Amino acid sequence: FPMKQGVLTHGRVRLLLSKGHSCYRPRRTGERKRKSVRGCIVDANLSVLNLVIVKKGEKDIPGLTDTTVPRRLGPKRASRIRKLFNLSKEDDVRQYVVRKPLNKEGKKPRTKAPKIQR
Amino acid sequence: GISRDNWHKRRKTGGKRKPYHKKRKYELGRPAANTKIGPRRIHTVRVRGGNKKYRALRLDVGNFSWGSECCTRKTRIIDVVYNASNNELVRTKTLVKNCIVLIDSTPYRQWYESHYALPLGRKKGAKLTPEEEEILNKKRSKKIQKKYDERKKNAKISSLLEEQFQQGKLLACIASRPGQCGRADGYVLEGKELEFYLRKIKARKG
Amino acid sequence: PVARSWVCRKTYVTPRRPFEKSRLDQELKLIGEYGLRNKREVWRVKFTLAKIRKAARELLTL
Amino acid sequence: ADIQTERAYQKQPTIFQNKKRVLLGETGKEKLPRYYKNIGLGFKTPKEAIEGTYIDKKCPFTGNVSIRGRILSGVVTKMKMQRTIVIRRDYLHYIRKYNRFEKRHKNMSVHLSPCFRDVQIGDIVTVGECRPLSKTVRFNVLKVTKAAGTKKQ
Amino acid sequence: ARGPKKHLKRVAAPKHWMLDKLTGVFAPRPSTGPHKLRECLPLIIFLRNRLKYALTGDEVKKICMQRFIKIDGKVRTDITYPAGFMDVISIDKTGENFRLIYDTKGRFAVHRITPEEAKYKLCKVRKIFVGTKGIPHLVTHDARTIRYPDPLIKVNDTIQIDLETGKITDFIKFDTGNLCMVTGGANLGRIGVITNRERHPGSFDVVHVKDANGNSFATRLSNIFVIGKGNKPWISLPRGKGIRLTIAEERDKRLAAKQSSG
RNA sequence: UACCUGGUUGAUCCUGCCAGUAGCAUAUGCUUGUCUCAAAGAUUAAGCCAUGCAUGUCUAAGUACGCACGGCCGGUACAGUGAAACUGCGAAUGGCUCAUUAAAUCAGUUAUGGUUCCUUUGGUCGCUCGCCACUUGGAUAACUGUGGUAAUUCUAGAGCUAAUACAUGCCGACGGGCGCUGACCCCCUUCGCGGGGGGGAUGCGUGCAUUUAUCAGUGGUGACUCUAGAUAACCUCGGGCCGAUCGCACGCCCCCCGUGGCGGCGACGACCCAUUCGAACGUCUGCCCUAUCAACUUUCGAUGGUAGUCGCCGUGCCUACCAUGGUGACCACGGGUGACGGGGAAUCAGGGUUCGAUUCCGGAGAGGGAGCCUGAGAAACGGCUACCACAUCCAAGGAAGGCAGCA
RNA sequence: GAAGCGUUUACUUUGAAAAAAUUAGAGUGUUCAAAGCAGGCCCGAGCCGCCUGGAUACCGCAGCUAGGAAUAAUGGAAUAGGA
RNA sequence: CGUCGCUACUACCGAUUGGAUGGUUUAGUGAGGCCCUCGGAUCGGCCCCGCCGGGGUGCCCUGGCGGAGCGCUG
Ligand SMILES: [Mg+2]
Ligand SMILES: [Mg+2]
Ligand SMILES: [Mg+2]
Ligand SMILES: [Mg+2]
Ligand SMILES: [Mg+2]
Ligand SMILES: [Mg+2]
Ligand SMILES: [Mg+2]
Repeated sequence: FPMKQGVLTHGRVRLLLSKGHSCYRPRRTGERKRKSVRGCIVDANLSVLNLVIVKKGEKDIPGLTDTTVPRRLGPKRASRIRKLFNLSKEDDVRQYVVRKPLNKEGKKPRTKAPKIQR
Repeated sequence: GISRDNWHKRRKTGGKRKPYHKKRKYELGRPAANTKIGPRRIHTVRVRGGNKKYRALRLDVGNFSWGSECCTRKTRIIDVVYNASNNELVRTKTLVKNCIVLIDSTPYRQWYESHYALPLGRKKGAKLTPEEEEILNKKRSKKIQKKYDERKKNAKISSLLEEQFQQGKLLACIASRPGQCGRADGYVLEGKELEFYLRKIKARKG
Repeated sequence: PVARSWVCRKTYVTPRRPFEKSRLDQELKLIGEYGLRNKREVWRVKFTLAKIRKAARELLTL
Repeated sequence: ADIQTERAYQKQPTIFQNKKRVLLGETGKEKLPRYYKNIGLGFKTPKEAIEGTYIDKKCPFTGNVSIRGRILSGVVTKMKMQRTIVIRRDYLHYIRKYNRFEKRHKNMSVHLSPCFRDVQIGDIVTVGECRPLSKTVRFNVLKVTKAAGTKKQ
Repeated sequence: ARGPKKHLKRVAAPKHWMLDKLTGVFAPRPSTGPHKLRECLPLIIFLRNRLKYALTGDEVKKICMQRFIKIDGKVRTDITYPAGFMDVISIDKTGENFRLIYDTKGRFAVHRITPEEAKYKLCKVRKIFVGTKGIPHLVTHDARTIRYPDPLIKVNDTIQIDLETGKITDFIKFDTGNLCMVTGGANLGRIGVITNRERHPGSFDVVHVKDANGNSFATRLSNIFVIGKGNKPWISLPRGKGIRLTIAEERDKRLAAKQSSG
């Protein structure tokens, strides 16, 4: 059972969960359902603990602080492109969009660009 | 939940009626707003048909009309002093449709001074000189004085009313329904209605 | 539900009393004369005549 | 007594009680205006409701009720409720099998405005249908007629 | 039920649709529109059962989706559009125009009209009021409302809507001596001249109408649709001229027709 | 087709029932060649259910950076087909059953001038003077990648990425007009006074909808406290509107020019009005058996009045204060019903007597109650929550149910 | 042509409004019939299509409308408070 | 014709504070939902005001790192 923020206990509680709270997605509009959840307090009674490195250490962890992976796809909104490349006004904002190339083995490789909105 | 249905009542003959269905939604009832006096808190509620109703949980300002002067101003609520339905409503200070309340007389006093150019709400005068001296005189022209003494000749206030103005508080009866509209609009008491409510206040205490 | 019709009627009426020699002989004479299969044919034509007479009686009283 | 007999203040909502009475109009108790309306359907508003002082929010003529639907008649039976009376409607129910009739009656709680001042038990009152005035009241008295009386010994 | 219905039974459909029992359990529940469903003729049955253009609902759907039907001058792709009384169904691809009018037996008849007659449509006003800014608004028996009408038009009078503009060309006052038509009840589909209107306050007023044969029939006011001034209709009347014949005369008319054809 | 016949006596006329006789409607027995229609787990058990299915959905016109395909014509935002997912809508209809229910449901009638109403259709959408607008902000799916649990249509952590999702928010029309506030100025009976009127500088509000109070009396009813006017104001930060939307052909103006301005046909979206589909509560009359049910109702609302609360609205619907009322042999109240109501069915001189679970209309229910979310519409059950009773899986920590839908 | 009846009803007649299905019943050779709501006509082949129907009746009691006024109930002027 | 004698059957009375199943209820406890008053695990904005670049010309246009106000707030 996943642990939900704000429970403030060790163990499990049953909670009535609405749309977009956590740990539950609704099968129809307005549906709520009582679900078992784990408290936010960490203890030994636990299987997997999710942790996020917010500060780097003096050394490099092997397989973690290396081989940087990109974001799978760049900005799509015109304003997002503008803030990504510091466009001011009409400086080829249309063609400044990142255009990703894709190379499949059994076909002629092609480069494709997403439609830009707004 | 709460039911507004007629079928849970005994019939006219006094016989017990048996229901033929369980409670429907359209015959629902919701908890009373119980409008207190204080900083504004309005809770929206979705009602039948997707419309919206306003629950005035707390109200500190109101819109009240003099009526006799046709002067409507946004004033503030002091406290509820009398309620015809329930005496407990007065002690718990809840605004309902017909309850009477004490309201500030400052905007009405200001309008009276600006229009009739006569002292009202003042005890003896010569205490607010930077403003009252200007507003009373204005050294205005011949025709402007001709239009001021024209409205002066019919400028009179009921004795029960200018005394309240001196006190700074006016008795006002609400006319809106807080908890249905989310407002506490009303009208200032005058004449026989004011006299009757004052006698009711005196009989209750005094 | 279904788009059936189930509108039907009996085309004959059985006699009130069975085993009358006169009625049995008269119906058998009709059957022999007109080659009828059984008593239901003579009963159905008798019922048709009775319905016609009933409608005519209603119109006559009208 | 007066018209102020309860914890609240009685007044006709459409009438402004205060008109800024000043010296241009003599303050010798100028009469407050009275709101009355014709209800139609050939019923004349009584002069008592025309010039009376009573306040009745359920009166057909001076109140906020509209007559529409069915107009019927009854005979006054009891007069023991505040501003409302019960009438009896006698009719005949036809029983087909015996080809005969059957006396049966229905009571009706109708609203009596104070304009009709001297109604007595047994007089015939015509009432008109209105919106539900109370739990069992759906009719309002429109006209009153005496039952072979008008002469009391 | 917990909400609005969206199904109609074949046997619960209006009788004048001439819907037979055996073909289907259901009926084409008309979509909401200008006219009530009890007195409207859906386009599907108009094109499938009245003109026999289509065989089934799919065929009539294809006709509708190819945008040939112009109800009231507007292309309507709804298969169950409520046509209603005195509406123009124009198929320009065939160059044919239909004015939906009740026949003698109180049911809509296929009424072919000329293109120069198909450009206007009479309407019976239903309510008159004044909206914001003191603007006179006028609604009709359809859901059609118009602004700035002639102040002479009162309730249950007639107006001439000019198509493609939605404006007024002329009007007919409702009074004695005006040719009209009954649009409901036992006398539905009968053409006559108003002779009397008796008033029952708080109740439905009743009018007495005399046709060309002199037969006098009464009806309610709400069922009266004036369609002409005096004794001359403003539109082409259907066959029979809205003259009701009892069973005997139509029987012998059938006999005469068969005898002349044979 | 308005019908009778046998049976008490030693015999006879009667009363009188028994039996016979005909239909139809459930079952059962025996038999059964053709063909057209056609009822069918209602009766006891609204008892319990394995399994499978019964509600999903895309046009040119909301959002494609899946290679999942594919035109690339090759220097380009976006060809196109498009899975998935977000968004919108539906899922409140239908189908089933008849347990409940006896002025209740329901049928005719009438009202809503006492209410709400998705959607369709028609109005209205520059009516408001008030350094992004050549277009603003943040997140989240789908997608890559790390998983947990025995398990489920369970989901967490990390990384992006869109809107007609969620917010934000101008310009324009816009020149002004109107009503108050009125510096002053001008013509006046002029004369030693008032003067009778005009312009007007500066500010305050201006539109629709909402909530008050007040004045007069464009259209409308049988009847408004109607609609429409006028004034003073308010106008709810989980806070009303005043288009930051989407496709199809592509064109016109060039003076100032030459880079901008104009443009048609639609779609979608709108506060409000009308219409359509309705819905909800009311009006009058109408229901089987029972007195071995005669007096009921009123502490705990029973009947009415006053003022509120709540509701979509009218009402004891509820609350507070009053009054003592209200219904009954013209059968109240209570009880029973092997009672869902009606259209209808059987029988067929006339009159009636029985039957209507059953395909149409209306009501109710989804094992029994109860409470809610979303939504225009549900007290929804092929939605959720809890209890009661049944009952499924389990690694014993948990998890999952509702065939009076078709089989 | 606008308004009232020199009472109020009961009763009778008329008209409106009364879902469909079912019932009676009109028409129509389903091969006859139960049914169904269809169908028929000339074609010498160009009939580049014509003629139709899908009625009507009943629908209680209660309510609405307009005629009649015999039967039955109901009342008007007796301390005249009469027209 | 009736008692008595035999045998079958059907209801009736009957200790058992007999039992069961419905329904309406008094009094008490009371799940859960909704509403109200709180609550604030967290997630954001401004004040940045510790640095640097700076700019009409340290008198910053600000673009970042970043102490952090240890405040005002959603
Ligand atoms: Mg876009
Ligand atoms: Mg039952
Ligand atoms: Mg039934
Ligand atoms: Mg049903
Ligand atoms: Mg919706
Ligand atoms: Mg239900
Ligand atoms: Mg449920």
